Amino acid sequence: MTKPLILASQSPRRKELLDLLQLPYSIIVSEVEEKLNRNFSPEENVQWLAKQKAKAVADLHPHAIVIGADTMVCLDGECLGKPQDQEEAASMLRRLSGRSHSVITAVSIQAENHSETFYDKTEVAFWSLSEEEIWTYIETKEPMDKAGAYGIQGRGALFVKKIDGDYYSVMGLPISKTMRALRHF
Amino acid sequence: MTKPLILASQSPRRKELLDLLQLPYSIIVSEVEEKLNRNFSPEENVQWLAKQKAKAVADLHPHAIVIGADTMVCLDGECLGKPQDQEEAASMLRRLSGRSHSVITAVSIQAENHSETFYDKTEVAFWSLSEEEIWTYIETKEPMDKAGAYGIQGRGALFVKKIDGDYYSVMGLPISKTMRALRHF
Ligand SMILES: O=c1ccn([C@H]2C[C@H](O)[C@@H](COP(=O)(O)OP(=O)(O)OP(=O)(O)O)O2)c(=O)[nH]1
Ligand SMILES: O=c1ccn([C@H]2C[C@H](O)[C@@H](COP(=O)(O)OP(=O)(O)OP(=O)(O)O)O2)c(=O)[nH]1
Ligand SMILES: O=c1ccn([C@H]2C[C@H](O)[C@@H](COP(=O)(O)OP(=O)(O)OP(=O)(O)O)O2)c(=O)[nH]1
Ligand SMILES: O=c1ccn([C@H]2C[C@H](O)[C@@H](COP(=O)(O)OP(=O)(O)OP(=O)(O)O)O2)c(=O)[nH]1
Ligand code: NA
Repeated sequence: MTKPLILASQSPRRKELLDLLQLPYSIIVSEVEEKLNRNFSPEENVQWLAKQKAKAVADLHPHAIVIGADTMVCLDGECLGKPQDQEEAASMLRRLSGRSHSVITAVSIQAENHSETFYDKTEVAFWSLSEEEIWTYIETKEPMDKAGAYGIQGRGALFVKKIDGDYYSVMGLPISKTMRALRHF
Repeated sequence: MTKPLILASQSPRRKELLDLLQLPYSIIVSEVEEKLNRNFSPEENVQWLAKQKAKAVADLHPHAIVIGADTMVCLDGECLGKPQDQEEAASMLRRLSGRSHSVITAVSIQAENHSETFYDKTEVAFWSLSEEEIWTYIETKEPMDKAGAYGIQGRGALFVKKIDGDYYSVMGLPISKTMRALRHF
């Protein structure tokens, strides 16, 4: 009951989840360079990014706790970001089809006397998909807003065959863990 | 648990306190430059140093959980370091004397899937300290390697009227806060 909570994120999904906690908080973001260094692992980066996002806002609210977060879709070491065009979206899906990939979401929490950052990994298995299925879904323009060219919610759910890990993390924020780190505040 | 635990400290006090966890671990020799930037605050720099010690060892042993810590004796936003082996210890002992000062200790825990830094702050109040008392405390090398020119342990124990925080943090390691944090590693 001493410090205000801030969610450094404009992702509706991250908002939907954090409300679960039932904790009054504001939404405040400050753009930061999403530069990703090649000679660095995805886990390193996803963690570095979520760190940057939270700090840029925490530097503006020293006496606040700020939650940064970031998700990556990776398979075979490579990680697919958001599609630049409806066509790269189709390519990304063609790659995820009928197999598994990793979804890495890193969460960073900053305060002046305490800081915590960690990542959560989940394996996602896709049914084999078809052009019709791929383009129809692309129509919705959903894949266009996410990394990996797909959301696990909505029409995307039909591609996921199963996961091993945390559903909410694949959505952008692992609430169970996030809620548990906050308890140290 | 699947990661080995490592203490990146040369400190015999941090070792005795860590043993209280009855958890197997090993001790590694860290080499880092205690160069602290004057632009930053005490609470910041200390966290930063703990964070550097740990990161140095985690860098070599990426599969492990690394603990690093650092303690400071600050009086009025001014912090007293280690005497270059002169009247340094004596003079500052005349500063603390008959008043309170802050002992700030920061603990950093590194791992490739989770990192955590925080700091404990304890208020220390002394009785008025005399000349005969300080120097007699000096001979025994004791007040010349522990920042502040005193050790709450040993002879310095007599200089202390009371503390307000965690005695173990003053020794250099808030073991109770450290353990809790580890339940999440
Ligand atoms: O191409 C971009 C554009 C923005 N951002 C970052 C900057 C800022 O930290 C945040 C703003 O929200 P945005 O919707 O752009 O990104 P997100 O990753 O979808 O969600 P979040 O709000 O958590 O960043 O995203 C990037 O990393 N890359
Ligand atoms: O352009 C850069 C600079 C640094 N890094 C990474 C590697 C470097 O080792 C780390 C710096 O520390 P980080 O920001 O990961 O965490 P921190 O130690 O908690 O930050 P601070 O130095 O603000 O305490 O960030 C990058 O990816 N890109
Ligand atoms: O002027 C200096 C130079 C170095 N150091 C630090 C960083 C260096 O790595 C370490 C070497 O001695 P030691 O490790 O014994 O220091 P400590 O402060 O007792 O604890 P730790 O072992 O956790 O570093 O001390 C200082 O505190 N002051
Ligand atoms: O060389 C130094 C000396 C001290 N500090 C302290 C003060 C600072 O507030 C804190 C956190 O690091 P910083 O403020 O540099 O943030 P960053 O630029 O995000 O760090 P990084 O370069 O690791 O990404 O560590 C440094 O960072 N760098
Ligand atoms: Na924690």
